[PDB]
Amino acid sequence: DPKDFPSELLSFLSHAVFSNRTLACFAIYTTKEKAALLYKKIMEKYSVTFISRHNSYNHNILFFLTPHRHRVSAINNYAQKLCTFSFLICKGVNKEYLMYSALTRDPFSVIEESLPGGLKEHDF
Amino acid sequence: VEDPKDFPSELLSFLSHAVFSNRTLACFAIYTTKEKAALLYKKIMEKYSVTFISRHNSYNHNILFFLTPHRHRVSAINNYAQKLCTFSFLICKGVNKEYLMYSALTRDPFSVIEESLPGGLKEHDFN
Repeated sequence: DPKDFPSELLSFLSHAVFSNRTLACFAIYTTKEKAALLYKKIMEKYSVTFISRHNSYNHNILFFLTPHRHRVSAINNYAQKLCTFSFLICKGVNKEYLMYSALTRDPFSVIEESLPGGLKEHDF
Repeated sequence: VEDPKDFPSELLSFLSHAVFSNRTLACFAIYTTKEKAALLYKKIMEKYSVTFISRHNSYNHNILFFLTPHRHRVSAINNYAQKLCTFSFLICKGVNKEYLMYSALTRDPFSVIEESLPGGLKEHDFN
């Protein structure tokens, strides 16, 4: 199992998962089956402004923007505990538009998302 | 409504209700939500190297039915399944009457959603 996000995405993320800094943009790296489940569950739980699910290195990345702010560890506590089997990396996204954009391009691709083409820069 | 407390009434006579027994079996069923069942279909298939697995509609939830190549205690299968995900209900019992249980799971009010062999199980596959 991966221990972190793919290397080409790291610079877009916050790496202190127990930070007290609240954010609205998060990513989750997990298996494709866990991601497919969580796509729906996270969308409902947090009434997300946007969520997308992507292919990444034989697994999946979820990218989402919530309307209200949360700590990374609160999002993780919800997501990680739904299904604890296998891996799940949950980090805040600092560079929101660049992260999503990279996730739509080789070596990544969009599987499904809640708004075709994603959000614009000013939405973040 | 409350989550199911047991398998549907149609199926109870085919199951072992002695879930703590030391007896080992090679046919099991799980009653859980459709979302959990879809994930467990793959995870049980892999974990127990199943010889057969099927997922069925049951009263707006799902039942998994599976055969294993080697025997296991029901408590071992339950422990594995319960610990995968925590949300919503999950009931795991051994199956005494293998073909009768599967057959019933393919007919009103039950139906096959997916299964691991096309065309499923037949009566003379067992004796």
